[PDB]
Amino acid sequence: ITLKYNYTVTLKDDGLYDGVFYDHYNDQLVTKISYNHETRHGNVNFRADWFNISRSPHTPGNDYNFNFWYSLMKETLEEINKNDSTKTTSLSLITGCYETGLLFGSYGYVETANGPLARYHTGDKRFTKMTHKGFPKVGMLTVKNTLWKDVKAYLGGFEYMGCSLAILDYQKMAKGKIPKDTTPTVKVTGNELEDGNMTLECTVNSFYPPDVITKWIESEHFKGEYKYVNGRYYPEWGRKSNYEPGEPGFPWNIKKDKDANTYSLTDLVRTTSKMSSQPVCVVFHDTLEAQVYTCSEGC
Amino acid sequence: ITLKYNYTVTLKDDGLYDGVFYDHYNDQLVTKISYNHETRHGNVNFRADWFNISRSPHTPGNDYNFNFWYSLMKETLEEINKNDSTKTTSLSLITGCYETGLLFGSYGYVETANGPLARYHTGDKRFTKMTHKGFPKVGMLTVKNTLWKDVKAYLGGFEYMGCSLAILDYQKMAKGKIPKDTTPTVKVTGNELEDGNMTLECTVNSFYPPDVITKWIESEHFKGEYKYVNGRYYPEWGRKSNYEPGEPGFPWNIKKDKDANTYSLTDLVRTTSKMSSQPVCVVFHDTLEAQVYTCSEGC
Amino acid sequence: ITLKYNYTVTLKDDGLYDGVFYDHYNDQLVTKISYNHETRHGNVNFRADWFNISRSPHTPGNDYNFNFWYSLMKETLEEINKNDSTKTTSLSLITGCYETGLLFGSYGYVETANGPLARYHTGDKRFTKMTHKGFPKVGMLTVKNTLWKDVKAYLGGFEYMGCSLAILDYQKMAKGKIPKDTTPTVKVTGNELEDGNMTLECTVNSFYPPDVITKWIESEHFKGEYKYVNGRYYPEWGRKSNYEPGEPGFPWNIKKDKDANTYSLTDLVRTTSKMSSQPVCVVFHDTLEAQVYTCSEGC
Amino acid sequence: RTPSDKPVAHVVANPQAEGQLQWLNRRANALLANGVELRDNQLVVPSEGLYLIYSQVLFKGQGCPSTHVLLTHTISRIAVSYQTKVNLLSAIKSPCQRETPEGAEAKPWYEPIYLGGVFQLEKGDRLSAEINRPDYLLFAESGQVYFGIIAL
Amino acid sequence: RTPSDKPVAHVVANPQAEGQLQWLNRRANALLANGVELRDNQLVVPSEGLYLIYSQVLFKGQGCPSTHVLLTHTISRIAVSYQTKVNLLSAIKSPCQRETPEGAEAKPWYEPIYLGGVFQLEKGDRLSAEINRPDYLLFAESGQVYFGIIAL
Amino acid sequence: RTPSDKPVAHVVANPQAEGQLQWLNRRANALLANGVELRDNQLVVPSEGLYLIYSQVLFKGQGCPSTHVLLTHTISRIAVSYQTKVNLLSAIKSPCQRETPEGAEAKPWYEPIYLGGVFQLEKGDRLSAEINRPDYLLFAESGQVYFGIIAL
Ligand SMILES: *[C@@H]1O[C@H](CO)[C@@H](O)[C@H](O)[C@H]1NC(C)=O
Ligand SMILES: *[C@@H]1O[C@H](CO)[C@@H](O)[C@H](O)[C@H]1NC(C)=O
Ligand SMILES: *[C@@H]1O[C@H](CO)[C@@H](O)[C@H](O)[C@H]1NC(C)=O
Ligand SMILES: *[C@@H]1O[C@H](CO)[C@@H](O)[C@H](O)[C@H]1NC(C)=O
Ligand SMILES: *[C@@H]1O[C@H](CO)[C@@H](O)[C@H](O)[C@H]1NC(C)=O
Ligand SMILES: *[C@@H]1O[C@H](CO)[C@@H](O)[C@H](O)[C@H]1NC(C)=O
Ligand SMILES: *[C@@H]1O[C@H](CO)[C@@H](O)[C@H](O)[C@H]1NC(C)=O
Ligand SMILES: *[C@@H]1O[C@H](CO)[C@@H](O)[C@H](O)[C@H]1NC(C)=O
Ligand SMILES: *[C@@H]1O[C@H](CO)[C@@H](O)[C@H](O)[C@H]1NC(C)=O
Repeated sequence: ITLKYNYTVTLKDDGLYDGVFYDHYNDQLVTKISYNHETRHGNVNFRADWFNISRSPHTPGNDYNFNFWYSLMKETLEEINKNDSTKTTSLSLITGCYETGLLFGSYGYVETANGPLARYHTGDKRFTKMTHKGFPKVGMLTVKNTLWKDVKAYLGGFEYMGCSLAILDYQKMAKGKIPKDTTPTVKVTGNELEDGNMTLECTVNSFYPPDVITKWIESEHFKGEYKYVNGRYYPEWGRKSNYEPGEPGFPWNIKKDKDANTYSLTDLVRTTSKMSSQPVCVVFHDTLEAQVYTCSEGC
Repeated sequence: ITLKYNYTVTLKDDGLYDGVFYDHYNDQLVTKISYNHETRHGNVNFRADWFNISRSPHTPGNDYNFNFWYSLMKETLEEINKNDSTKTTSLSLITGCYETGLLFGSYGYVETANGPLARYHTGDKRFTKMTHKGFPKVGMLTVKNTLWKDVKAYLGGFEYMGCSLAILDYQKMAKGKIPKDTTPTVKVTGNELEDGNMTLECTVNSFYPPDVITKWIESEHFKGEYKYVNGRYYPEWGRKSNYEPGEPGFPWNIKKDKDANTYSLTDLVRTTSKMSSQPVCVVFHDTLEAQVYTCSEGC
Repeated sequence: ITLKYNYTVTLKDDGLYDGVFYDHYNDQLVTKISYNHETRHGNVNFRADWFNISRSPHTPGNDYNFNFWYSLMKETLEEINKNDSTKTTSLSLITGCYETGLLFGSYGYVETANGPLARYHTGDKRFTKMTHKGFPKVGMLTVKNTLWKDVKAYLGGFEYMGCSLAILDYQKMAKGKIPKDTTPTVKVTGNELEDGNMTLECTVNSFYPPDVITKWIESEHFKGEYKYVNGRYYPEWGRKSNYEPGEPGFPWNIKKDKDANTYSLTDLVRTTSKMSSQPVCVVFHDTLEAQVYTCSEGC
Repeated sequence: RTPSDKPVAHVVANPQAEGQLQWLNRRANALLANGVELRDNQLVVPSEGLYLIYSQVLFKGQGCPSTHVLLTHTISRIAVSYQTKVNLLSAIKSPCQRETPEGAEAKPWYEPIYLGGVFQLEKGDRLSAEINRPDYLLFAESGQVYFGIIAL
Repeated sequence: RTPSDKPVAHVVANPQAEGQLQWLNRRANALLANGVELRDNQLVVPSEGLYLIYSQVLFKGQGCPSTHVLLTHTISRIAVSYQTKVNLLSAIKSPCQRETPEGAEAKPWYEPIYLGGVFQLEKGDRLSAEINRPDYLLFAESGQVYFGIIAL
Repeated sequence: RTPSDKPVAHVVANPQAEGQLQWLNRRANALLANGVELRDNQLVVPSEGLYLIYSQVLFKGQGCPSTHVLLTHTISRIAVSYQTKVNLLSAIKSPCQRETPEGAEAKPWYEPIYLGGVFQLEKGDRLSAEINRPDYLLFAESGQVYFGIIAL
């Protein structure tokens, strides 16, 4: 399952700054809020019929602190645009959590129309660069800001525990009103992209909760038994991206397959000779907490 | 609340050695016992109507082991009088405990008509000098004594835990039959005794349970919030006395105010320049577990 | 109480290898199994009427894994006989446990017609020499063996905990159907074997559960009170034998006394001058968890 | 004597505060040392770490009330990084199964509840041990109502 | 932040698995660290040592069944050197004393059970926290059903 | 294998001693090591320190007695510096709410009680885990009745 909050202010054409907020449970829209220019505050434009916000104590109040964020983000966007080498169309606050099979975590980062900017770390209680480029310490991004204390509380708190608690209330109220869980079909293929030696392709077919995570682990680590043991440690051949798996910004080749509620995924891996066991594909999804899949050459 | 036991043998005029024992709960006499010269053992002369000794399992038996103490103290007094440089009129065994607001503790020491002699330490299981002068290792004061084992048990035991348990039984039976709790009025004044720079005076007005303790702490230690946190550590500007606060022998300027059951206190402090924050007065009493009070110059 | 399992394969006269198994609770035969040469598997020849094997979940299944052991022991005996300097008539697997008074433990060792061979240690999960001579690493005695995993499981498991749990089920079903507990009479005598200075003799008279253990401890260690404190440490003047007390192979001078169900014991000790307190005899038996007995010279 | 150096606390219920559940550490065999504070009736952790948290309450009632009565005991954590009571341990118990005194007799009833577990705590966290029916709190004996934590 | 370095685990019951008792560690204030694994619904110890093991289940039932119902909670150890469930801690509780709803009413009942003790464990041991009537499992609230261990 | 070095003990009830509650350490998963002694049916602490003390008893009764029956479980400390039983932990439970078998039937009842907390102890202190109705002691299963302590 997944819970994602998206706050976005845009410079739009010429003039005002627009603001929108989206609350998504899995791929289901739960709430939409936009900044009303006439009134000067947000308005709920959409609310899923199955979500009784009163039964979700951990969903932020004041319409998700929209006015607070819109305003502070507007401020941040203005400052960001002063150094003409940063000027951007819009700014987004991406925060939420997930329970993908055995895996689970939360996130909170700020991205720009130009790409990821800064990630908020619950431990250090501050933002950290997501790119070598760094990020401008302005607006909601610096401790210098007078409202920093609110940022820590609203963003940090939600990411620290609020979200993980809330996601469970959504699940309860969603039980019957959304696509049913659907177990995928997995197959790992050992093709070969010509120039390089070998290539492994893990493909997961039509699974419902759209969140899926994949881990490539050298088979030696399974000491003969191909089961992923929960608390056990495993070295894992990390992927290269500015995003960390779990954050909606992570590049997963997922497409909603043909007329249906289900989704499909294809994950490729460069079997460079650096290794020494040939990875096996470990798939994390709601159905099948965590299964291991093998074979190359083409299985 | 307070529980105090006082055993005293005196050489009286010329002759015999008199013996008395007093049991005081707060300022309420609970039991009086005196040595009967005709019979050669103690007799209960007084017993508070509200105290059913059968409901106080932790109050020492055998009329508070009176015969034992009278005899052993008589022996100790005789030995003490042999070295003519110690000769004293009487000897007293002061033991008891207290629950003054947040503070709590127990004591057991021996004093002479000439002043404090030795204090019994639960840890070391032996007596320790209360004055530079030292104390004669005779009678009930040395491990050499054949009855030492009984001293350890009767005095050490009571001080180690017996008293703290008993005091609670007294409280139960006293509930309705004694002066009601009365909260004091506090004011700290910053007078100045001429020769010295500054002087602070903490005055607590008309409080019932007569036990009150005061702590002077530099304001810096309260980091802006003037509340005394229970388990927190605080350096405290100790007072100078042979007695430790809590022992009835500690000098507190308390007087039972005008025709009433209540009491009043006045504590002064030499604001020498040694410090660096100007102390604040912390008052420990049954009413208001522990409150902080400030201001000087005269408030 | 005692639970002993004895597996034995013998070369008999000329030809085949015979196999027998005995299950003894105290001195009571519970089960007898022997290898049927016609059928080629074991047969239960005897079963105590009071033992319902279904009520003893921890008694090994498959008739105590008899076929397994018979076969593996037969293999081991054959290998042992190849080095003509080891050639033996038979091989035995002795395993079981005990609850003799306060003492308790388990054992599992392999002995030969020539004497103790190897002892199995639950900790190291391997066999260890019981004699300076060492033992041939063949058959069921080496990790090299293809069935080692079964040895660890059947023998190691039983010794690790299986037995201690099972013995309690036997006790329940035996309660009324075997000799009642009988407390012994003890007397320690201080005779003297002429050449040596002094000799101590602890004699325990007619006790029922036949298991009895004796410990000789210098009296100094009892600091005046002659009671053996359960969890307390005591240096103990060990005896010299290839067997450890508790193993049925330990030399105890026990004889079933005259027409009765009870037994008697006589333990002697060389009071060499090495000591410095003269040992006292501590007797461990079901009746009297652990009692101390003194005096020499002849008491 | 070094209690140990480990932050620890074992507070007990104040019998002199009828009708409510107030914790104190100024008694016989109670504890409040090495940093943990008792503030606003809650224990406050002094450092990051794994903690064993536990509590026991003893409910007592004379005869039976009306309809149905529920007794709840629960230990909450209000984290420094998320100021909100979140339950760590909780239990419920139904004393009077609606029996309700027929009209003659009605003996007293006792119902204890124990709670305990290990948790990752932040320096500054506040722990609460609360009940819903303090009017049934039996703190007459001594070691019947307690709340404590020890840093493992 | 170092949870501590000590193998530890505090797993809680999955509410999304009606009818059964499945343990998870992917929640709010739960733990599964420093080596202990959650395999086949059992905690697996990573090293020799003394461990504090504990568990709590909360049973709930609407009105009363027939004859008599028994609730059991028990923690078993299946040792590496003796692959067989052997009970370490166990308790029994009788909710409906045969009362059985006369025919009008029948309120709900709650019955909690706590288990805990210290044990010597081998690297590889498997610990189980099971119940006999998972159909009465009340895991609606939160800290009502848990199972954990901490290496002391 | 080093149990750990920490004084510890987990004793269990002897089933072969009907009518009474006698603790033993000579069983399956029990402990009595590193100094603590089991003397006169009490655990004796070998050193100054903070200790986790705990115990569980399981009461069982066939049908119901007369008037009212009270079950109490309590752990006492008799300190070296104050030789007298003082209660550290205690609980009470009322099984038969006077129901008393009408005259036909009367099923059995089970009632468990857990006790546990952390305490400062002196070398030489004696700890007792006692009950008032040993005639209702159900020590038939195994891990149903235990008493232990571990030095933290
Ligand atoms: C947030 O919403 C904006 C506009 O609705 C969209 O363009 C953007 O991709 C979203 N961000 C994420 C990562 O969901
Ligand atoms: C959610 O909506 C329902 C109506 O369907 C209402 O009765 C309820 O009070 C709301 N929230 C809750 C459960 O408190
Ligand atoms: C922001 O603009 C300043 C000029 O004021 C420039 O020096 C700086 O490098 C810009 N930010 C970065 C590091 O790209
Ligand atoms: C003890 O009692 C004696 C005699 O009544 C008295 O003179 C002495 O001051 C008392 N000491 C204390 C501290 O109560
Ligand atoms: C205290 O006095 C009462 C009479 O008021 C007596 O019955 C009782 O035995 C004594 N102590 C108690 C309450 O046992
Ligand atoms: C006690 O008397 C002796 C004389 O025998 C004297 O030397 C001693 O100093 C006296 N006590 C003290 C130390 O004041
Ligand atoms: C085991 O059984 C054999 C054969 O019956 C017997 O001779 C031997 O003494 C027994 N060994 C032990 C230790 O009981
Ligand atoms: C043991 O034998 C009894 C009768 O002797 C039989 O009824 C029982 O089922 C067997 N074991 C048990 C108690 O299951
Ligand atoms: C086993 O036989 C070998 C020669 O075959 C001999 O050297 C050895 O000493 C024998 N076993 C032992 C070590 O006693």
